Formats: sequence, C-alpha cells, structure tokens
Amino acid sequence: NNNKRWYFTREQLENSPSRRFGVDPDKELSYRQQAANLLQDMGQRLNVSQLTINTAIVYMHRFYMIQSFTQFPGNSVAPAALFLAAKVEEQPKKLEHVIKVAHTCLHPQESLPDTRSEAYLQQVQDLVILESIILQTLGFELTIDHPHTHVVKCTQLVRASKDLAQTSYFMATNSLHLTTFSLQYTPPVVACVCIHLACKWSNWEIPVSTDGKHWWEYVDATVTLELLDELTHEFLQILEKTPNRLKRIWNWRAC
Amino acid sequence: VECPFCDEVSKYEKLAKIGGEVFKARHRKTGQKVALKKVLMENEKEGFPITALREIKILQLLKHENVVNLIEICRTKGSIYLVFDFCEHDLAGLLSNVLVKFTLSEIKRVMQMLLNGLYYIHRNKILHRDMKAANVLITRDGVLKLADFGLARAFSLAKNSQPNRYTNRVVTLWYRPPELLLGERDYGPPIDLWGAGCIMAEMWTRSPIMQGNTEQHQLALISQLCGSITPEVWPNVDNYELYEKLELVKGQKRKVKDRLKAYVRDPYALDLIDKLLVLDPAQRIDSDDALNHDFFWSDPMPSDLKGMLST
Amino acid sequence: MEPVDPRLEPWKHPGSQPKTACTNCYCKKCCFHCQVCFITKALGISYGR
Amino acid sequence: LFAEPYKVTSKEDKLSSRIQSMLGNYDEMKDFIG
RNA sequence: GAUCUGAGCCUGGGAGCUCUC
Ligand SMILES: [Zn+2]
Ligand SMILES: [Zn+2]
Repeated sequence: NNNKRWYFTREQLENSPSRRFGVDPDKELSYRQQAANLLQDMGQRLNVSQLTINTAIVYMHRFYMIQSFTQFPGNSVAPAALFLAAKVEEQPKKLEHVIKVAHTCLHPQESLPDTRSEAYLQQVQDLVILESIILQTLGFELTIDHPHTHVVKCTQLVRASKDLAQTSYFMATNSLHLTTFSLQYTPPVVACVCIHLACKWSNWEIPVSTDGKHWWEYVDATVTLELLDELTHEFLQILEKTPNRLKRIWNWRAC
Repeated sequence: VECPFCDEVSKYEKLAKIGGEVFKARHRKTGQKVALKKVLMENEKEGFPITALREIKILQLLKHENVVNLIEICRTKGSIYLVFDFCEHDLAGLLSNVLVKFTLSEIKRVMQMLLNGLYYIHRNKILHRDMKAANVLITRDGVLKLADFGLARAFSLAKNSQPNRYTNRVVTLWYRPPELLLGERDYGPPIDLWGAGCIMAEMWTRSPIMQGNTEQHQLALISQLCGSITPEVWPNVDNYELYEKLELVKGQKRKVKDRLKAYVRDPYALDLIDKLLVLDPAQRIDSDDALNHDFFWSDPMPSDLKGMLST
Repeated sequence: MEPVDPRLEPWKHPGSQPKTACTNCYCKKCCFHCQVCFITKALGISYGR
Repeated sequence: LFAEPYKVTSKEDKLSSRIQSMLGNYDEMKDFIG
C-alpha cells in the first residue's frame, strides 16, 4: 500500500499536522500557496527547468502532511526542497547559489552575507540538515509524476492548438500553486481537470474519438465527466478565494 | 521530532565487516540476514551526496530476479544506512578460491544471468558504470545479483540532436572501456558490457586480464590485447582530443583469442569474449544479441550453480 | 506557462526563467508574464520578507 | 485518432461562465501565457 | 513605532491609506 500513501481524502486533509497545532484550514492552504510561489520564484532565478520547480512543490505538499508549519516555516523548507529537487531532476545548483538567491527573495533589504561570515556558515547547516529531514519525511521517495506530463500528451493527441495547449499546461502549474490535488488525485486525473478547465474558459470543445470514446478516456480509465465538472468546481472555488484583482485587469491600460 | 517513515538501524544486529562501510547484520526479531551500506557523507560540501540519491532512486525502480533488492533505509539517533538482501558469495571471491570449480555448463549460466541483468537495467535506461567481479554477487541458491549502483545513473537515447555530457572518470580502471579512456562523455550501455567481457574472461583466468596502474597504461594493455586503436577498426576515433595527444601503439594486432586460448579453451566462449572486447563501442555486441549467441545454446547447456557452491 | 515535452530527460528540460525580464506593470499583459507574476499580480499571493 | 479541437457557440456551461467572470476573457490573455 | 504588540486593503508593486492605542 505504497500508492495510497501520498494520497489522502478531504477529511484527512482537514486534519493535517498543522491543523493539530491550531491552524485554520484556509490559513494552512495559504502557507502552501506562498511556499509554492517562493519555489517558483527562486527556481526561475536559478534558471532551473519547470520540472524541478513542480517536483519541489510536490515535496512541499507531502512534507507538511507529516510535519506542521508551526514547527517548519515555509520560507525555510522551500530552499531545502528546491535544492533537493534540483539534484533529482538532473539539474543541481551549488548550495552557495541557492542560499544566495533565497536570501535575495527573503531579504531584499539586507546585504548578501559574506561566504566567510559565521552567519553564512550557519545557514548552510540549517539547509543541509533540513534537506535530510525532507528525505526522511518523504521516505526517500523522490520519484514524482506531474500532470504536465499527461497534459502535453493529451493535447498533442487531440490535435489541440498552441493557445489551448499553453493554457492546459498553464492550469497544470496553477494546481500545484493553489490547489492540493497532488495529494488527492493522481497526475493523470489532475491533467484532465486542467484541460477540461481550460476548454470551458477557452470555449474549445474536444470532439469524440473516431471510436466513440471521450478524450479523457485516453488519459485515464477512471475519469468521468461527472468527476471533471466536480473537480473543476473545487478548482474555481479556490480561485475565487484569491485576495487580488482578477476583474480589474480586464483592460488595455498603459505600463 | 516525528519520523515514522524511517526506522532506526537499532532494529538490526551487526555481525561482521564487509567491503566501516558495509556490514552484515540480522533483524533482531525476524532474524533475516541483510547488508548494511553506510552512506559516506565525508564530503558534506554539497549536502547529501547526489551519488547516493541516484542509487536509492534507481534501486527503488529496478526490480529483477538478477538485480540486488533494496529493503529499506535506516538512520541513527545522523548517518544513513541502505539495507539490501544479504548475499552469501561474490563472483570476485569465488574466482579467488582454488577449491571452487566452474564447469563449462555452470559458467554459461553465470554469464547468462549477468547479461540478463544488464538487459534489464539498460532497458530501464540505466547505466551501472562500475562492472566488476567485485560487484557481482551470488545468492545461496546460485542466483547472480548485480549490486553496488553507486556510480550508476540514467542515460538518454539522444534525440538525434546535441549529444550528452556525462561523467568521464567512471568505472574501475581495469574494467574501464576504451572510449572512456579517450575522453568520451556521450557514451552508453556498451561501457557496461565491456566490463562483462572482462569478467567472463576471469571465469577461466581467475584474475583481471588487464591490470593497469594508470589511465595511459590501461590503454597500452588494451592495445596489446585488443589491438592498436586505428580509424579503420574504430571509425571517427581520431576526433578524440586525446587520440593524438596520447602515444598509442600502432604495431600491436588483435590477439584476444590468442591470449585467452590456453585459458578459455572452448571455441564459442572465445568468440563471445572477442565480440565483448571490441574497441569501437558502435560495433560492440549488445546484451540482447549476447544472449542469442551460440555460446548459450550449445552443448553443454547452462545449469544451476548449487553443485559448485557445495565447495 | 509554456508546455514541455515529458519524453525529454530532466537534464534536457529548458530553464524556467522567462525570456524577457519580469516587467513591473499590473496591466492585463504583465499579469500573465510568467508563473510568479500571475500568482503575485493576478492572484496577489506573496511570501513577504 | 482525434479531431482538431473547435470553438463552442456560446458557452452555456455554468463552469465556463464561472471562469470567464473570474480570470476574464480567454483570447485576450493567451499571447501572454507562455 | 513596532510590524513573529497585529493588519485591512489598494492606485503604476505603496512613494497610497485607515483600523483596536
Ligand atoms: Zn505593463
Ligand atoms: Zn514575470
């Protein structure tokens, strides 16, 4: 039963480790989104493949399924997580480079500590130690599958246009930054939700195969229209809980 | 400090030393025999060694009847320990013992399982990059097992574009293929078989056919046995930045079968070894075609090793 | 933002860093400049210092 | 095996409209995503 | 003024603003 390990239910998520130390549901998810944002930011500054970022995000979601934000800050686990994902995704980044970039994002004010200072040497240990903790907490199960993998394969098969392909893959990334489907549903299923969510927003409709079978049936044998609509409902419901403008940006204002 | 997914090494009882890196312990409760491999975190310059991550990440993937099985990973109340299914013997040790006798039939079985193991790891897109009688284990029931995947990783099938740039300094000098000694970074599976060919030769010589002290010395020995490295037998071999910068004999001819004649004896056996010790990796026979060689389908036919293990 | 062929190896995948420097505008065009901009501008999710 | 996707005449899907009134008009936010 | 004695929120990201003192 290694599969059902990193796959919980709505109830289990409602009783996360952080929820044990008094952390509102909507509050915890917030930390997750922030943690994902940090990973995405540092990743781009380190010029690492999106794969490394997504992989790092997955570890984050799973890491807090055993640990709590109260004990492990999101701004601390992110650096270690990304540093680990880099190696796993055959794209390692010097520990010095990671700490340097992480400090530029977490401390835009203060100046980058000297590579000789006592403070710097400390951050190194903290990151290295935390790294070992993440590995143990995850059971050394680095191998991670992302929806993006299934999204691309589907788009090419259905002969979807670029604009539609870009959006589908785009939503696949937002799911790891806003939602926690990576801990509820398998990548294949999540991939369908993204495409289905992109189609409804793009007005594009994927016809039925020449064999009389829906598109999602070629991505997963457990996916159904009833599921997609239900999942798409939750995805959007989480999007509506966003604290910023998504209605005011509907213009062609200057810069 | 929570940690349910990482039992303490205390659950095992160390017995003896192997390979203070590898030890032979037994489960305090079940009594099961296992092999404890301590992670060498001597170079804490880049945190947990990437070499370990790969081995662990690969072992959790590879699961063949001819590949070592990774039970779990323990810790210390810290250091990391990799648990494997203990192996009574090891090809290296057996060949060292004179009391041990290998019949033409048993020998074919050893290589059959060896190549069969390589086929798996290679099919799964993985390179051992460290083939040697030392890493060739053999269970108590006479079942070959490929172990020690430290220097092992995953390669790519080059999408007909910009080649790869893997690590050059890999595989034991004695079991290191020519390409690697010339500065080849875009190698592949062929590097593993070269070691297999050298290992199959030890099945009769009971000792490394090519024992070089240096990288250049190794090439010299390979050139005196496999023959001189020339563009004729090795097309585009001159492109190597080390081809001309390294003085390589030109008169030496191929004498693989001639040297291993008094040892191997068997015709087919010699033929296979000759195809495995091919200079050019492009012409070097693969694991698949290696199993289809008459050597594995000619009297006497392969058989278990239990009979031999009795000594 | 931009799709990536899964068949490609980890060490082969392109960098996440956008071709153009992350502009500093809240316009409907910059809100989707990259993944960070969308999360920080469109969704307004920041980690703060 | 599959036919090249097409547009939908007036997305009547409650889910579609929900997104439109959330993220905005698709077509106008494509030349930016990726 | 803090700002792990807090934030709500929003215009071009604050160089905007008010909240329990
Ligand atoms: Zn702008
Ligand atoms: Zn940007």
